[PDB]
Amino acid sequence: TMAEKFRDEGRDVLLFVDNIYRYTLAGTEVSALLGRMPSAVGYQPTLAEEMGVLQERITSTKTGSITSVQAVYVPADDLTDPSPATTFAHLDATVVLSRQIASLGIYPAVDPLDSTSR
Amino acid sequence: EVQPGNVTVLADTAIRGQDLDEARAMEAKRKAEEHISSSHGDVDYAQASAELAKAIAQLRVIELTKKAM
Repeated sequence: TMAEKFRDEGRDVLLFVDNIYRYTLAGTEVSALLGRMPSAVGYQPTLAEEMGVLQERITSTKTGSITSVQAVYVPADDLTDPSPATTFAHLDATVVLSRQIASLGIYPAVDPLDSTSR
Repeated sequence: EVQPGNVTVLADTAIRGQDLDEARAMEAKRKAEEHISSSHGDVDYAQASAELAKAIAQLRVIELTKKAM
């Protein structure tokens, strides 16, 4: 919301989100208590909609632009877990870090065979 | 060579002359020049190597066990 305001004021903004995975982990923690049948790996049934309804409003527009960098934790280093898998579609440039490189002392540990950009 | 106490015959394996060794030398000049290479006769190593190449193909083990390398 604070970002959208500066955007609509005509300005251009930088939005850094430190870990967007926690936004869906907090949804998963609460889902079962809200009485909703679990889904693929225990995730809330509304995972993709909860994630889209946020990431669709963090965008640039004709009246201003938001430039955003988002860290995305992948659990158990499984790049196919539903939460990263459903997040991949919402980003223009995706940089994929890996433990097998960081264990070589090669920092930054970007994996050049998985990073891409529109 | 019959030395004082020991006579030794240094036989050779094949007939030798000049009409022949020159034929062999021309053939070798010819093989190198034509870029002709023959196969070895090791029908065992060939089968071993082929089974080893086929077993190791598309194995992708290192992408799967996270060996850092």
